[PDB]
Amino acid sequence: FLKEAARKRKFHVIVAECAPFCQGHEMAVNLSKAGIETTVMTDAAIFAVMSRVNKVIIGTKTILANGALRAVTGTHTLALAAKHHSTPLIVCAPMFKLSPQFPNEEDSFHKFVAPEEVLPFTEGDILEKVSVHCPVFDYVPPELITLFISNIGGNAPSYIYRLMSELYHPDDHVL
Amino acid sequence: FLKEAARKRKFHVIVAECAPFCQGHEMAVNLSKAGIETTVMTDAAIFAVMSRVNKVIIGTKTILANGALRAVTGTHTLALAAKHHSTPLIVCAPMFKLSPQFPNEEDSFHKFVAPEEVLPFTEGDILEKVSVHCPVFDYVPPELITLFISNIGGNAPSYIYRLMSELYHPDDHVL
Amino acid sequence: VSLFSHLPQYSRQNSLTQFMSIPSSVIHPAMVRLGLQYSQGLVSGSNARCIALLRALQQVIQDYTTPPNEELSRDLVNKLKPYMSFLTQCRPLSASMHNAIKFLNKEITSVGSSKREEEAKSELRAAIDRYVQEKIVLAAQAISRFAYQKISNGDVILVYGCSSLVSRILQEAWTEGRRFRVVVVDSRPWLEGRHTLRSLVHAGVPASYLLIPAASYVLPEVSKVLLGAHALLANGSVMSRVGTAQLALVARAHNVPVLVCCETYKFCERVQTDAFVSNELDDPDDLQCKRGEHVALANWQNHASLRLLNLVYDVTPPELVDLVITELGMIPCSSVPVVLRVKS
Amino acid sequence: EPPPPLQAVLVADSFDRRFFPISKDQPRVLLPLANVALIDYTLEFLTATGVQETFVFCCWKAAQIKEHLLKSKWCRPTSLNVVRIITSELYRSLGDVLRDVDAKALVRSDFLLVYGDVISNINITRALEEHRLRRKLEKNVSVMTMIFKESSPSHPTRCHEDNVVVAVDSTTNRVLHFQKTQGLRRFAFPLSLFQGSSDGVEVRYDLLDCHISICSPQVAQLFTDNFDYQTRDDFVRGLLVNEEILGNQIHMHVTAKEYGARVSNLHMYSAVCADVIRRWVYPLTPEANFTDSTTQSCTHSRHNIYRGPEVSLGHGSILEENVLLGSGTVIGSNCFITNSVIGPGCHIGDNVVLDQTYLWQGVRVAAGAQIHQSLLCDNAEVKERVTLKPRSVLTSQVVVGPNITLPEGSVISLHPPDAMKGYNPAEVGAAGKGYLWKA
Amino acid sequence: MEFQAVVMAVGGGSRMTDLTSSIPKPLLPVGNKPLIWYPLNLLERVGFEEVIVVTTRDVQKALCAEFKMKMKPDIVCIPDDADMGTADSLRYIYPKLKTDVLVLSCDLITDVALHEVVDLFRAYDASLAMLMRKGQDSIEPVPGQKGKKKAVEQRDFIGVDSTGKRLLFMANEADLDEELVIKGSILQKHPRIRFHTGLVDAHLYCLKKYIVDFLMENGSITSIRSELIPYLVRKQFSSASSQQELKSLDIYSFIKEANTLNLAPYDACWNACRGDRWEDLSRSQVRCYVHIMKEGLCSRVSTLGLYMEANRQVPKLLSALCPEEPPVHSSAQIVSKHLVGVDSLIGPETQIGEKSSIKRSVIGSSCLIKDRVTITNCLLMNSVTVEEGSNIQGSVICNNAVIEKGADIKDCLIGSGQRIEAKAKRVNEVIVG
Repeated sequence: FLKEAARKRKFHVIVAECAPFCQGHEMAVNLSKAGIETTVMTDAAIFAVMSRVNKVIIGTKTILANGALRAVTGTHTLALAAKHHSTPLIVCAPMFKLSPQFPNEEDSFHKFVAPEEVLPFTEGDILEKVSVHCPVFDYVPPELITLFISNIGGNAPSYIYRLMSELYHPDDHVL
Repeated sequence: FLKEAARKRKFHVIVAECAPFCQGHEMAVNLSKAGIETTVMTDAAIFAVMSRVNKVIIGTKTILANGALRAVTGTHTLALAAKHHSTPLIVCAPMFKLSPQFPNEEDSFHKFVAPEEVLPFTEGDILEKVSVHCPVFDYVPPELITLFISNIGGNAPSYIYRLMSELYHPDDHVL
Repeated sequence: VSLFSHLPQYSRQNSLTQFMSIPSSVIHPAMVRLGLQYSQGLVSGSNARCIALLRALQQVIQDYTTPPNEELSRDLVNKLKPYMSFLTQCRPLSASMHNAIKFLNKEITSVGSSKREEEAKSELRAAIDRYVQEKIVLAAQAISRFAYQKISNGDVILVYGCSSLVSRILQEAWTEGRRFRVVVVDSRPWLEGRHTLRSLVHAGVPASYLLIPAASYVLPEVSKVLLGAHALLANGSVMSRVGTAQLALVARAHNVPVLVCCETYKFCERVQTDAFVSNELDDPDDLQCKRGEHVALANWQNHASLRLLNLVYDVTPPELVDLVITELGMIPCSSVPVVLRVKS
Repeated sequence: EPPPPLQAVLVADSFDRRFFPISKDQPRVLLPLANVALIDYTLEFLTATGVQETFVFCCWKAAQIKEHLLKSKWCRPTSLNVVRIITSELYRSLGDVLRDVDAKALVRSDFLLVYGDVISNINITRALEEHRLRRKLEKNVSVMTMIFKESSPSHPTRCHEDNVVVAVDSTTNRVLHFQKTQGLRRFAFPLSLFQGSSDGVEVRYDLLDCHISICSPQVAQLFTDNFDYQTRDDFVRGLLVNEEILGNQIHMHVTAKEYGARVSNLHMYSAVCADVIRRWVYPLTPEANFTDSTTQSCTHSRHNIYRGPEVSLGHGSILEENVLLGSGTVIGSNCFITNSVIGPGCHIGDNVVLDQTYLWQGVRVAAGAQIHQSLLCDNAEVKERVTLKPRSVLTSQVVVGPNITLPEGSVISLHPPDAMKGYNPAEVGAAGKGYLWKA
Repeated sequence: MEFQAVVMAVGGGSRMTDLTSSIPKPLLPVGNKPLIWYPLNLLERVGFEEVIVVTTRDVQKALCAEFKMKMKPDIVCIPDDADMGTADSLRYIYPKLKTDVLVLSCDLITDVALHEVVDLFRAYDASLAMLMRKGQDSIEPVPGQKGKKKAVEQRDFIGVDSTGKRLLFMANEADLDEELVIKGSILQKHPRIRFHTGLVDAHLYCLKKYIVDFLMENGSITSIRSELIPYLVRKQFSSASSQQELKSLDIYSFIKEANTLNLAPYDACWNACRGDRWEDLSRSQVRCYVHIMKEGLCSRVSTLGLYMEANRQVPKLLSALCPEEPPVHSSAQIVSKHLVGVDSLIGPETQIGEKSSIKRSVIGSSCLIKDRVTITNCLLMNSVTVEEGSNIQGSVICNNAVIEKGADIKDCLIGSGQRIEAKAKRVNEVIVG
């Protein structure tokens, strides 16, 4: 999406890493290779930087029935900060990421991995009375989303319900 | 305040005309003569362009005990739109504009003038059944102000009360 | 970054003692040692550095000789400036250091010329010792005693980063006979919370540990938020490490009260309306990740359009803080200026 | 030309007596860890790493092992790993096993060798490639590649019995001295090492042994020429003592971001169970259900709580953290369970406190009891007003009477007290059944 | 003030036996200027302007006002009745000591930057800081010590932390029989350590005043290099309550100052000390650090091979540190100024005849040679007399030696003011002079 627009106009991009597994570095490198101004910055300074941003564009993992989001960890704070300044938010996602489910199960909603990523094993006996939690995914309510860009056009979050009615039969909602 | 800082840095200024007296043209001309970028527009486009503004700086006619403002007609809406984007608002005023009054009765708050400024006298066919009102001043609550700048320094709206207690004896509040 | 290009950038691998003479120089050896330790980063903390600087100043004041005709009152003031210019070159200062500077200069100026050298030296040493004793330790004890009344059985307290005052308060409260558990949040340019984790584990307190981006996951269980501070601004905002404002905002979103503890001698007179501009930058080479074979950002200077940012400080507005505890008691955040500096 | 498919050798016999108030009933490899048989972890790890053929050797109580293996999911025709069982009554040590392997001429290329109690999630592609390159550039100089995990010397998973110290060449990983550290306060190193290199010698005490090695066929020969070798330690020491010629060098590979351990006594068993509960070994959690069994499923909740199907809970009960409940368990009212594992089909009364305990299948516990750090075997029973002090063991069918308080270290078993006397009311209380095995 | 430099010159050090040709070592001028010059010179370059020297009267001769350099040496004439080591040599000079010391022996030809060692001393508040170099191979032409019969040397083992800054173990092979012995408690705090066996000491110790104070109370110690440093490195690990008044008041008693960790109860370690455990420096007061140099020039003058190995390369260093001293002197009269090497030093009053085939060699003062001379890879000085037809290749000459016609000598050193007959030579001195 950004590469296509970069051919005719000029802008500046800020990338925030997600740091249980730093992956924003590769995105920043690839964006820089195309000839776009880029800046890398840690998760701790998202709020202090918001005053100089014009738009927010993100991807997603799944889209729920009522317009809620299942994103990577750290998206909830980003959405809250963007809402604090009334900055628009945009989600880029195709059609096969829409599911006929509601946020009611929780539990297995997230996905937990080994605590090795956070605290190294070489910490000694301290790793005998300390609990470490490493979630991966995060839930986002639909009041913090402004637009949906799909392979057919742009739609408000309230329209998604209608789409579902023309995609899946209500009988086959539960396998 | 603007001319002092114009000697080092460069910036852009937008001025609202403030109908019906339209005194913004004079400031626009004066700032243009000093060599600063300027733009003049009508009142109605305040909300449309607020999304591209970094700061708002204004003056005032009076300052009340609790931090409220009595300003020109178009100020109140200008204060609201800024709050919609969390854009800071700054008031520049000296210390002799502070009064030990409270906003209890608004019968003498506003000032009304002849309706000539709004509707001309050459509409005599329908002037017998239409009432015209032309207020001049306007009230602004203290929750919409960020900082006060005077010949002492920067202060929060809460500090104002203290200044009052060291400027006027409580006996002489009512003459 | 052109946005923050105004602030200077310094590296921590630039030796400044290469060109200095070995057997003492214009700069007193104590300041040389202190600047070396500051540059190497072996002494960190908003309060330890002030103590070390005051000890070095005491050492210098001990070894002094009055000029044959010049009075020491102006001579010492003129002599002290190059040392602290060198210290500023080593590393930017903090608010506590500036306040100590102002107090010491006032004390040096206030001395009379009728007295001898030894009397002046003894008086200055006694004054410095009194200042250190009165403005740090007793204030901490009073603050801990004040804050003991807001901890109850079954509570869950959330802490961020590392701060000596918070650890002292928590350990004293636990020793007093209260039962609770603690949650620690860490950021990843420094990983400073491990010190607090170790201290709490050794003291015998249950604890949990996690990173900042998952803060919204655990806030439903939390009941209180306890934070320290680096400085207090004139309008009432709070300056601290980067990321505190995020925690304040999310806690407000989840309806959790926030408490701030600070000492009265860190009260500044600046005014700031945003979390930008007047800050400090750091070495951009520390952001490099070491994840197996994949090591991005290596030789990042090769790419022309790549920039790395590293902030240190962040300002929080007084609309996200509900209580402030100082040695004079507990007050709302918005009432800070009306009591802290009204004595002037 | 691709190399032949990888092959593995599994030893399923303990050849020791460190588990012998219990092993009279069940073999070691069939002990239930986290409600799963202890032989499943090794086979799952070997299947995951990429092994395409496995040999199994069983000597003691081989019938039950065969019965368990025949119902497993690794003997189905769809599995990619083929299991072959070889049993005999003449095995006494690993040396006999390797001599028989060499006699039958089974392995033909580089292979793996493991015991029956190993829990890990280690991928060994890099180590295999390093070994292949080393044995290709030179000719039959390296015959082994041991595996270690980097760890601190104070972790709770380091028993005093297993600690070792090593001497390492920094440039190329090569073991020059390997010594146990049991019952010693000062360590000695021969000077002849330092005359070899200049600044390559390092002393390492921060390594954890995983008991996983990559062996070449030549190893088999070295276990037939020397008739006195009986374990791996003897082989290593003999190779490190005789530095004259042939099959000399030995290398080591150290990992840092994975897991691997072995179970050899109660202490390390408890440590490994605690590490498994807390998702430290995770491609494999209790929720995964890698055994493909219909009776072992659970749901994950906050604070690391796993609940099986149909389980019923009373009013006022509180579960703190790190708890596992098998199917069919019934719990009364006002209980307190922390850091515990409970098997399938157990009945528990009211006002019960369980802390760091372990219960197996079909165990009934009466109301008003307090238990700390103890293990209970199949079909045990405890009456009312009983308090078990830390480190208590009860074997199968053992019953303990009421109004008693066992001291620390008590062991009770239904087998002859010390290898026909009535049950002492002073030992097992009223209506008790068992003999005190104090030793 | 910070330091009080001390440069002892009692003999040539501690191993005078293996190298004593004709004259006392401290005043030995081989290499044009005397050896004791180069240490002092470096002390002038850093900024030192006072050097204390302890030596005998015979060496002190003419040294009172030999040069008028910036230094004002306070020379103390030690009695020459006995030659005892450095331990009580430091005790004798104790009343004149005020601050920390920098002990330096009169053997170094070092070119290292002293800023690194003092930086290590200042930053970590260490109680000791040494200087050592990687053991370099002694590959050179044979010094002619009978050509053969080289003995073995007792190696030394240095065990250092992985970061290579903190010393943890050090021993010599003499007392050890066949194996090392580790304490065992050390490994529990330092899991991995490295070992070095090929190293060369530089004898540039930096010590604190408490070390001298402790040393003065115990006369049992005789040499710092062999008794004090091993004792310090051993005691640095022994806890205050360990298992083996009226015990010589061990070093821990003579400690009345704080470190980078003992400041206040607040300064107790919750990120007040690097964020580590509280008890790391509360009891550990003796700390040692060592800086290891990989490449450069640093050696001690104690061997016959070095006697020419150093001089083969000192012209480069001398030209580096002196840009106004050309190899040739004003009082040099060379007939053949076309066969002269670039590093061919010539002193004053040097008479040169025809066919001056000189290269990679040093010529001294009041020298006399004649036609048909080819001197290569050699050094000679101090009023030599040479006639026509002498070919020299590595034949060191000390002083006052007469050379006859056709006397071609290869690698044989001659001294003691002895004449040399025609057509006589050998591989080495054999009878020198």
